[PDB]
Amino acid sequence: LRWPGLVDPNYRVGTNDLPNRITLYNSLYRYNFTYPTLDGIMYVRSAT
Amino acid sequence: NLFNVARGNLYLVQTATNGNWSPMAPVAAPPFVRGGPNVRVVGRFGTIVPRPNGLEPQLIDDGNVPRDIAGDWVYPSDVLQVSVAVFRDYVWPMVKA
Repeated sequence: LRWPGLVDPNYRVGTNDLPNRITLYNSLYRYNFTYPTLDGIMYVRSAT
Repeated sequence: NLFNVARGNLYLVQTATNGNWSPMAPVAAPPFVRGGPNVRVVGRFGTIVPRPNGLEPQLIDDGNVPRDIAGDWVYPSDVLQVSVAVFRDYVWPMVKA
């Protein structure tokens, strides 16, 4: 019951079991995020 | 012109002449005038939007549309006072070539 991801063949990917038991082995995502650094050219409106 | 002031505008076109050249008294008509066919006026910022891997960077014309550099342009004098570092880096090589 703790390990339906490892043992059970009818396990759906992403299905937890949170209210009753802490399923001990799940299918997580791992995000390789990239954080951009903003550095641009600043202009100014001309005269007239 | 007696007091070293001059009327009119200024043209920056590549002219590889070998014979006579007279910059103050130009013979025939000027190449284009603001509002002519396929002549665009630069916007008041003089900004340039840089396009990515393999395209060409474009000026932002009168309005908000980005128009490409190689063609004709009407640079008002005020925009050139706040975009000379963007003039001399981008459009001025397309004047020389």
